[PDB]
Amino acid sequence: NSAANALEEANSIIEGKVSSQLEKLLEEIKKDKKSTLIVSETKLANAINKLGLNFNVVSDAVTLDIYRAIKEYLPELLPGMSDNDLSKMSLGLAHSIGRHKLKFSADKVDVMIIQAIALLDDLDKELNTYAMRCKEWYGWHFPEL
Amino acid sequence: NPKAFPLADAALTQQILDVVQQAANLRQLKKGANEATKTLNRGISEFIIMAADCEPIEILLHLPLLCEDKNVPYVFVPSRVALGRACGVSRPVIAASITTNDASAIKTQIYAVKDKIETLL
Amino acid sequence: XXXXXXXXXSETDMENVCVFAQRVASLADYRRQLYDYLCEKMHTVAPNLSELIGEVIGARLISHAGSLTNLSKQAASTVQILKNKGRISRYLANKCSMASRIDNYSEEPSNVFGSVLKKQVEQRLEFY
Amino acid sequence: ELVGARLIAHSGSLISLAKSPASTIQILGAEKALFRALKTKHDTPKYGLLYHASLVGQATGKNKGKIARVLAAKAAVSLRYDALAEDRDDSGDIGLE
Amino acid sequence: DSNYVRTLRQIELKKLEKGAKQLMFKSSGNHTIFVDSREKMNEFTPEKF
Amino acid sequence: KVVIEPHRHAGVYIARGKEDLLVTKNMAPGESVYGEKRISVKVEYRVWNPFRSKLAAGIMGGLDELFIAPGKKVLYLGAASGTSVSHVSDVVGPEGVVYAVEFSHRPGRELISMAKKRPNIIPIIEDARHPQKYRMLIGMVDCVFADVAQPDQARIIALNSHMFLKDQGGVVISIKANCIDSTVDAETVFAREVQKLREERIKPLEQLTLEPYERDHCIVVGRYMRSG
Amino acid sequence: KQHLQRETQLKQVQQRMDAQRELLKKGSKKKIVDSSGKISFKWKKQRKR
RNA sequence: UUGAGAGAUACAAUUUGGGAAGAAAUUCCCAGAGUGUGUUUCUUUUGCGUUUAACCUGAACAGUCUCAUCGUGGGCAUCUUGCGAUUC
RNA sequence: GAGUCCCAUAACCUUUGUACCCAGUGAGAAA
RNA sequence: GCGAUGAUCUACCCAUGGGUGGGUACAAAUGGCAGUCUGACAAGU
Repeated sequence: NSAANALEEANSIIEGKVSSQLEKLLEEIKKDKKSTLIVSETKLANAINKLGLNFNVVSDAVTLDIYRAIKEYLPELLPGMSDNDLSKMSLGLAHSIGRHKLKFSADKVDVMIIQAIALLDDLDKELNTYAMRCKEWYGWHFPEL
Repeated sequence: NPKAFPLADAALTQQILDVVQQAANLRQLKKGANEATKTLNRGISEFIIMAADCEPIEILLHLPLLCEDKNVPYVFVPSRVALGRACGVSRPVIAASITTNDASAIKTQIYAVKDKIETLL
Repeated sequence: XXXXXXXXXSETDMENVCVFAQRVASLADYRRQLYDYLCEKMHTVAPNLSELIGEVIGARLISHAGSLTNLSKQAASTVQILKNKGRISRYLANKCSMASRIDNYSEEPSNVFGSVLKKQVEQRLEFY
Repeated sequence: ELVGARLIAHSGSLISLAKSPASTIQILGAEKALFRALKTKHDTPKYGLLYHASLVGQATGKNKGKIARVLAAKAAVSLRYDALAEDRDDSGDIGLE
Repeated sequence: DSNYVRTLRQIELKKLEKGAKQLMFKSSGNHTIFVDSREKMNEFTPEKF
Repeated sequence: KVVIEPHRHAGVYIARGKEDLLVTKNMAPGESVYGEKRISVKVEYRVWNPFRSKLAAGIMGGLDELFIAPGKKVLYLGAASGTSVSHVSDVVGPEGVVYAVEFSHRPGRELISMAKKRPNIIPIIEDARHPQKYRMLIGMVDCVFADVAQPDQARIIALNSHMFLKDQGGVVISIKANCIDSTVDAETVFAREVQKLREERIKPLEQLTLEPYERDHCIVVGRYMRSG
Repeated sequence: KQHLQRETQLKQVQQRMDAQRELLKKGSKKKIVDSSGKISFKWKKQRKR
């Protein structure tokens, strides 16, 4: 699921843990216990073996070329599931973990504040010239007020 | 991880507070956090000496941001009051700034302490 | 594009936009209401000027003169309004003068002469 | 909140205001009165944009300049605490003291 | 007197770095190209490469 | 008025008016991101000047094969506050996504706020010594340029380029001798660094001294073969 | 170049009254004299309260 | 006064190489390098004599009282003719 | 120590995108 | 089958096609004029 909170939770889990979608994918693809899988990181390889897999989990072996074959078919073999050009969804993902790894409290936008004052000063002159227009218009009927 | 970038040890703070003692003896050093910003914008700074135990430590953290654009050197000494006494003034100084003077008699000291805090960065 | 958004983001900002955008909506509702008051009150006051030229052009003519009587006080040549621009502009500049004449110096002016003067500028435009 | 907004609107970004020293904050409003007087060898203004601050309005005469120095130098300290904070409690306790 | 002189000095300093912004400085560095064989080492000519 | 001239490298131009400048076609119209001048000649442009961009000194000194191309993906190693990442976005167009990595928070706030405007750049805020920590994002970037100033420049390339780079790809790295040794000759430092890159399955093509803009700096380009 | 030669002339001008302005303040002044004739001022080591 | 190393190179030696015209040789735009004689800057190899130097520092300007700074007056145009600097 | 508002919350110039075309006369027209 | 209830007057060229000659309202400008004041004493006895 490409949810905003979930993919940020999945990316941090894919850096130091075993994700919920990865555990669900491991259970659905658990054909036989004598299966050898090469993980991306060596730490994720040990965590996959430590969790409920009971299979062979390989460390950072010569399968980096298999990772290259995975990323060369990342636009190609993705069409088995869904043919997509992943530029846009990686863009939304990378800004999401960047906004989350940074603290980035949303009130820290001073560009919003500076033209809010410029909107506030324009409100003062527009209300002044409208009050003067209502001053003489009713002053036609009632000049003393 | 720490408050800022480098904190001078026991040995470096001898020579870095020997020069600012001789600079104040010469009356060339400029003192204070706001006056250290003044000589940075002028571009007549030699190096900036901040303190590592300010209350709070944030109020002189603006100076490293004004440091790594004109590449002026900057260190941290572990006491405001020790920096305040090498400055030659009865009040604690959190940020001291040596000004450049080519016709100065502290020349061999002031370029010695320049290059060993280039290594400290 | 509503189901496929592609922009940035909060809550107090989002409340401030809709309060500001309600202010835009209340201003344009009031301006359109003032416009509907403008084309009916002046058409009561100066009907022959409203019939001859238009509701928005005659109203700017009164505001540029400063009063309705100063359109009638001025000559038909010195009034400036905003081969056709060399002839029909000066011919109309006469016509808005006598339309301002017949809308000022009566009490309750009828719109028959505005329609009559409309037929005169209709025949002149066909002559062009 | 209204005087401090006019400082941010004058300086631009929040971080560029913290990089301004205490004197720059004090004479942040009257650039016209300052740079004219600097180029003709006259006296600089002493208030700038800080005349509409509440504490400056409490002082009288010569005391208005003396407060505006202390207020802007404390505001420079307060702004440098603000523009770089990671452990900010959003209560402004350093501003209050 | 000190304020006026530094104001002219900072005017000329800011116009210097503004004057360095749109100016062009030609580079003459040690542009060196590595080679893998001695036969290509002595037959090299930049017009050929 | 201004006579225009495209460079040997595609996508970057030289504006030869009465004054002379190195200039790039804009992608964001009507927006400068650190106060830079421009020439509209129509298409609005944007200028470079090598005194803060270490890639621009490599362009201006004369680079034989700039592997940054107007349709190729670029890995920006060491994105110092977007001062040149915005420039390489203008030179590769909207075709290949340019990746920027960084550690510190002050460039990180400037990168994210400027990558909001620019959809070419995606910023990564994670350590560049751990390519597995952002392995979920990149597959064979078409070239990598490095501008890191941490003294394992050869390792931080060999960690990243061994599994994020296309075979027969190009690797660019900015190395300065003041970071790494600062007490010997600069040429022996760069001689040490090219044999450092030679051990990492990288054939070094060209090294250039960046003399009139950045003292004691360098740009190394070269090919990278047969892994990842 | 005229920007630079005006700026470094204004720097030497500013330093010559800035040493003069700091000469007037307080402290025990002492006029040292170089063997080449270049005068300066070295001060006492008194901590000003 | 040595042992080499690294260059800006001053004169010459056919070349090396892209372009043009040279039907046949030339020769031009040039880009350099290599060699000898130069002329050379710096690195080490080298032998003898010499263990002291250089700078800073402590209570280190001042009763012939000194130093600032603003003024004033007179010398030096046969020329410290005087810089926001110090002519005496 | 020390000139805010006399407006650097602006003024003027320059460079882009837009709109527009260079009062007054008085008797002539048309064929 | 005229008119004073206003007749007429108030740039180069593609054998009628647009810039240029240009001058004005305003929308902007991370364009300029344009560089952000001193820096250790004061107040009480």
